[PDB]
Amino acid sequence: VPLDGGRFATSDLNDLYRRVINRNNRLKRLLDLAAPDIIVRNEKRMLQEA
Amino acid sequence: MSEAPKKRWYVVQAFSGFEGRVATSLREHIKLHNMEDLFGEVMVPTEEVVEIRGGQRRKSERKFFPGYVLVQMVMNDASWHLVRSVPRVMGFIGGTSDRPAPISDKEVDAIMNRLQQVGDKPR
Amino acid sequence: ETLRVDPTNDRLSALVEIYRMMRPGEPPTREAAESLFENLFFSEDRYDLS
DNA sequence: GTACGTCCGATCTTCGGAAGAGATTCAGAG
DNA sequence: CTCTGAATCTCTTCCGACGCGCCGCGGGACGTAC
RNA sequence: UCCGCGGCGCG
Repeated sequence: VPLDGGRFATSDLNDLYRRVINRNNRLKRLLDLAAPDIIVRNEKRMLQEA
Repeated sequence: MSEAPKKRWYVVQAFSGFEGRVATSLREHIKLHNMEDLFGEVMVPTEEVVEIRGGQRRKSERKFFPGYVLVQMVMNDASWHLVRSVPRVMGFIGGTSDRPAPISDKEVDAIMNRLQQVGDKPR
Repeated sequence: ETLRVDPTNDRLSALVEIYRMMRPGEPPTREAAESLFENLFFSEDRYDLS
């Protein structure tokens, strides 16, 4: 929903979904580069928490 | 030091956009605390793909993996406290909390021979 | 009996226990424990009674 | 002074009331 | 001494009226170009 | 522009 002015009144669902899909994108972009196992494990845990 | 181990790179995370700032802060902490033997070098991966058009021009700096820096420190308590003391840095990324987890030597070789080819198509 | 239940027997043991209790999950150090304890109830900056 | 891309470190104080799950314990017997 | 074992203590969750009327603030920070 | 938060008030 847009509010009075040049800004937008966003809902929490948009922010949560954006965070989740960004985390998934980073997950995808790290796997193909043979990233260190510790870092991929940590970011997998952080995606799980998200 | 007291032994002859490989002070291999260790994973430390920072806040995005401050990786160079965190590296400089660590370097100046090492300089002022006068404890330089326990530490080696701070290295952050980066890559350079140059494009002559498309908005951003003549340079494009990215990271192999963001929000993580590598430290040449060694297992002890003084260095652990020193790294914890720097701002904008949370706990280590390893196994158990008190003692972090190192990186495999072969995979360290993989990361370093990936790093040595960054100087491809120079000039 | 309050002292009898207590397993600590030295100032170092008490400092280690309080350091581990205040912030769990970190290697305890006697200097670190002393610094943490002195900064909790005996420092003008973070503690000040009116 | 004004668009714009990326992001997400100062560590919480003051209620019963019940219901339920899990850790503890000592009670007692073989 | 040792094994069950039923009872007890401790830790975690969900719950706490229902219709209005009025007013004010709301993604903020933060560096990075331009 | 229809949403959220907070505050005050009436039954």
